[PDB]
Amino acid sequence: PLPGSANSRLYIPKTDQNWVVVSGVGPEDIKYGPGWYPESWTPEGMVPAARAGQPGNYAVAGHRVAAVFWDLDKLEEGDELVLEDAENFYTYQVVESKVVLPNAIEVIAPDPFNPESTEEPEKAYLTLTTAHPKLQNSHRLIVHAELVDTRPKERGMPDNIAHMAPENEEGLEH
Amino acid sequence: PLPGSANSRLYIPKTDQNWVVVSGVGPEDIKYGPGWYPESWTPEGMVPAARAGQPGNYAVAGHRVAAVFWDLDKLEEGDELVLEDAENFYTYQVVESKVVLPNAIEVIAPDPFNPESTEEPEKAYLTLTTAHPKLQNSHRLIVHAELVDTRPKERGMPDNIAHMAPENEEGLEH
Ligand code: NA
Ligand code: NA
Ligand code: NA
Repeated sequence: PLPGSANSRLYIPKTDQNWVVVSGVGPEDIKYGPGWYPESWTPEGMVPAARAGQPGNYAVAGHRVAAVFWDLDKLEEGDELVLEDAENFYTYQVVESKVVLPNAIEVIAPDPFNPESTEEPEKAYLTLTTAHPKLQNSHRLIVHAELVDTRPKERGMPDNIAHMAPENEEGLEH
Repeated sequence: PLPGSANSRLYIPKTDQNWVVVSGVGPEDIKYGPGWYPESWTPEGMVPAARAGQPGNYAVAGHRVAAVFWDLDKLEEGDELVLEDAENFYTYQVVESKVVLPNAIEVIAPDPFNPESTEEPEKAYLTLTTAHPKLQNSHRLIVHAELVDTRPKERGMPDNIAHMAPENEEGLEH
């Protein structure tokens, strides 16, 4: 189909939250909820970002507001984040939460732990970004997580997100 | 800022319509209005698509419904489309309207009149895509338009879209 792109869903057990993640991080894109950065940063230029569950860095921006990323500071090392595509649930575990300046575009590099890399990535990360401190725009709060499990959707939802029901049965795909 | 991406606005005098164009063409992206295809097709793989007003093919999908692209079939050769970014109004003129099968991904090539090209694009195109016929999903109606004017926003809006007011004063940028 034309178009034939897919969206994803993000689930956070710790804060009991979930969203459909749209494509893009412009102001209209993330007005109402989180959005995926379509390109990753490298020193040689922007490159296509990892799709959900895939090697590289799937990065998501959301506003620091009640219905979105206000409570991102509650995440700690070890906490799970689940990303869903059309085929799988991908469970990532938080490996770092930190504060950076707003120009720290390196945090969306394919390997945020090696942003100067000129190699194709091997590990799959998830990064969440939002304004910080609360009610300020001076910094960004960054959560990085690493993939620990890939579950085919045929096996049903992970127990700890199975109560997070959608409003409709429309797919993440056309 | 992180994020620092921009959205665009699309205006169509003929049908007296305008929208904020989001990034991406997934189902969630275009649920409520038109979205920009982030990548253009080439025989060697997907590449980054033209940004608004720029050489290549800025392509937009929208559903064939009342508040979006139902009336795309009313556009005729010569009709104007205006795309707005943070700096300019870009006026394009329709050069072709055609019907294709949904797998005709060549219509989002950087040069849709030379889709097999391996060269960088020279001309700036705008392409609109929607399902066709009305109340069917079997085909796609494609409108291609070519850039004819670049107006800096300091000069205000083109006369024929100056009545198309927004609901708020939020920028297309963060
Ligand atoms: Na969202
Ligand atoms: Na969007
Ligand atoms: Na839209």
